[PDB]
Amino acid sequence: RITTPYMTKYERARVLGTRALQIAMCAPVMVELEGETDPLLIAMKELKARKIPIIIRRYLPDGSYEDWGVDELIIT
Amino acid sequence: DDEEETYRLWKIRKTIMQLCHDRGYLVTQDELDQTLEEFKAQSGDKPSEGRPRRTDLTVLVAHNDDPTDQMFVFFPEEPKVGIKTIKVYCQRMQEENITRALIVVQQGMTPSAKQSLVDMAPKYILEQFLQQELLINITEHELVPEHVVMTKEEVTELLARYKLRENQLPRIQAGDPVARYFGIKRGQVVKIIRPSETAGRYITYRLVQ
Amino acid sequence: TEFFFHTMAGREGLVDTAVKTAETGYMQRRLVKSLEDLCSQYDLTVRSSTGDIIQFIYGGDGLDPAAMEGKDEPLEFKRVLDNIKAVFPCPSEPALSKNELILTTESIMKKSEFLCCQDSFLQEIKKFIKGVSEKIKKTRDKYGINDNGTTEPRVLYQLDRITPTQVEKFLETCRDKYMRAQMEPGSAVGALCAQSIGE
Amino acid sequence: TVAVMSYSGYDIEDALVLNKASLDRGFGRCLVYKNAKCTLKRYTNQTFDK
Amino acid sequence: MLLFCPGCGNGLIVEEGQRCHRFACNTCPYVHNITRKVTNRKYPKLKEVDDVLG
Amino acid sequence: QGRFRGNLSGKRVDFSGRTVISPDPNLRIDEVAVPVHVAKILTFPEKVNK
Amino acid sequence: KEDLPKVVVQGIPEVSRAVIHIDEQSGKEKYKLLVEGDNLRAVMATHGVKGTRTTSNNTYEVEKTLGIEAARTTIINEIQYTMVNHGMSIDRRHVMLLSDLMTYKGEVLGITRFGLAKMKESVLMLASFEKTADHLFDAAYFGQKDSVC
Amino acid sequence: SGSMDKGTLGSGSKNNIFYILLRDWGQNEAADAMSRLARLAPVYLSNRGFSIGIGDVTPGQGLLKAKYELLNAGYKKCDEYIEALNTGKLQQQPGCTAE
Ligand SMILES: [Zn+2]
Repeated sequence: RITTPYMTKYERARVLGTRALQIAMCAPVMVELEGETDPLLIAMKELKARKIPIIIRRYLPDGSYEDWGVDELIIT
Repeated sequence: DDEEETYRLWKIRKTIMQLCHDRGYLVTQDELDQTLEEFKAQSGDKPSEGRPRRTDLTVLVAHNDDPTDQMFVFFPEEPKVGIKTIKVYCQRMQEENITRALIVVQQGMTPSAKQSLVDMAPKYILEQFLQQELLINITEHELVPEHVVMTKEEVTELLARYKLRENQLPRIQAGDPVARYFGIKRGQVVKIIRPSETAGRYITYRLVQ
Repeated sequence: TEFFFHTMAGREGLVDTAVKTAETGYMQRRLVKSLEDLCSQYDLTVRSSTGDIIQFIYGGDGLDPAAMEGKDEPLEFKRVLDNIKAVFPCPSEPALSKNELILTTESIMKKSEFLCCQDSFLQEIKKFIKGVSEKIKKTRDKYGINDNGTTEPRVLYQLDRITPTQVEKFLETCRDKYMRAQMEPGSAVGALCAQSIGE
Repeated sequence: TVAVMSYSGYDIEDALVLNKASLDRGFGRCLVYKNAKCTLKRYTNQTFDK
Repeated sequence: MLLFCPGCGNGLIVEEGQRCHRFACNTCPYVHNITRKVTNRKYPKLKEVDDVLG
Repeated sequence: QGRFRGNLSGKRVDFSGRTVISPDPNLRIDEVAVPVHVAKILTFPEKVNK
Repeated sequence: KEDLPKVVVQGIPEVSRAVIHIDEQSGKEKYKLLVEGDNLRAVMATHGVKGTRTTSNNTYEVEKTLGIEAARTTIINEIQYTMVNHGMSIDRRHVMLLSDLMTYKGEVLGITRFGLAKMKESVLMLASFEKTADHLFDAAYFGQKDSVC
Repeated sequence: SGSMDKGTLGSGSKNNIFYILLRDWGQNEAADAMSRLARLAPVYLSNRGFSIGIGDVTPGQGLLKAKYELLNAGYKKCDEYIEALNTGKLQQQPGCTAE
């Protein structure tokens, strides 16, 4: 709860890549794509819709951890 | 001579007073703001001024910590201090029951004398200082930021807030000019306040190591 | 002779650039190999690979050099205020006086979303607000503008026209920009510094 | 017949625009000749590459 | 200055004899007693007053 | 050309090409043109999905 | 006669040439001293010199005289001045981070192979940068385990 | 008001229109504006015509006269300085020799 509430570009990229890989590996879609044959485009649509079932686990340098949802974080 | 030597002595005395005030010893405002006129009234000639005895100070006491603690300052007259002078100062401090001492050398310290002073005793803490360095106060320099030795409580608060250890803080050598000016030992922490280009200040911390 | 001297100067420049290429290549290699270990953590502390902290906060404030709008400054308050006034013109709202502007600024800055912001940025905002309010006061004293809003020539209000809606929009935009221009954890700040010093 | 001017913005940085009809009428036609050499040598034994 | 022996031509050094300082060689008994004052000025170039820059 | 500098820090990869560049303002800043010849050679592994 | 004319009678032996620079600001024309020497302590200790506003270009001397923070500030200012002389500007944060990485151990350490080994610890990195075989054999002798951080 | 140039459309420093667009309305708007500029400027430039010739660099009569007068004055002053240095005493600037 102490870190920045904004979702960084690195987190955006990693989440989009992981979701695109999962979709290319026959993962279920939660946005009802309309003729999108590109897993990266599908992942971007899911990110814009705020329906990606991924939780970022931010680790502090000391060892503590904190969970942040994609729908909970702020996007740009 | 007789005009620049007295000025150097006055400036060194004022620098020592400022150093004692920064460290926390008891020093009055009159001694802090001591003018060249008063220094002349005390002694206006080089042969009349006494470097080894007339310039020594024994009233410096840590009023904030404990009035019993006493700190002494020696001003050797010879350019190079010898083992005999070091032993004389050591036995004088033993007789007077004093632990902390400073030695304001005139030109330098021989290697043997330096080693002896380093390995004198854990309880007798003697710090060497060159007059060429003391002629100018390091704290008043524009490049040198403001340093404050933090207490154990402040260090514990910092460590608890940042979830860090002692070895993880930026190191600063004990032989640093500011380190010797403040008389900080191994394990202590100093907070440094750097005035940014704006009206703000950047707070950092350094561990003596 | 003139052509020969020009050719001499040209060859001098060519050899200078040739030496510069290799010299800067070596310098950049060294700088990158030296600074490739630092990175921005989530606790706003730049640390090396071994865990040692190089800075408790990047640059003393923690702003992104790539997102720096002003000359080594986060925002240009004058430009931001002009853009806000031009983007959101409220013709159905009256102007604000010095006292009203200061009051609304103090009431809006004391909200919760402004507590997490740095103190230096809030002080700069207060200074800019005070400056613009003093300018408005001087303009109104010069042109006999009354704060009651009953002056017959309404064009005088167009000299320095400000509304609480525009004030709130300006404050929110400044806060959002200052929050988005901060150092994002995980960036190879050391490598970025090495490249920006090598180029 | 070169004309110094900007045309279609396809000559931004030191680039130039050629004429399709000029290139078709033989302008700039080049020929690249390459050589492919082969050797059929006799070894120590009484045998040869064929 | 640099003096040489008219006999052989080697360099002469200044030494002290039994009566007065004298020039003598290290390779022959030739000597030369000093009668009057002898000087060798060099006139080293003095440091000019470096004026202000700007 | 060592193992640390020549084979670990900088090494050669596949699925890459090298070609001369030419100006074309009709494309966006975030777009780049690729020739058909290099496109038919550089392939991408796509996984068959629904 | 050979070595007498080269004996110092007044001044600091380290100082070689001191000149009087003048700033002609419309408010007032002021004077300052520009010394092409390598001794800041003596220049500050000399009489009539305002030691509180004395700067030097030698980072090692600044460190040994006024401390590690003074060395950091001098490095930052010198880098900024050298970069501005060429008309190109760089954000101060880059030079600040560079100076901090150089002076986070209490001593100004360079970016060369001698100043990088004292800061870093990765045996693999030290071997890949320079002195490959030497560093590898030293690590094999010391039995130092290198992490993957 | 004003005409566009490198100071506003170039990559020199801040105050660029594309920079303001990027910092105000995101990256897509700036990219679209840059694409529109790159697609519009060439068409207008080609329809208007922009060429350079020898007449665009040839000098004028007044220019040649001024150049001749300036060269004469400079050569005269240089000869005067050379004479003052060789025969006589020349004013020596501070911090440097006569040469
Ligand atoms: Zn002889």
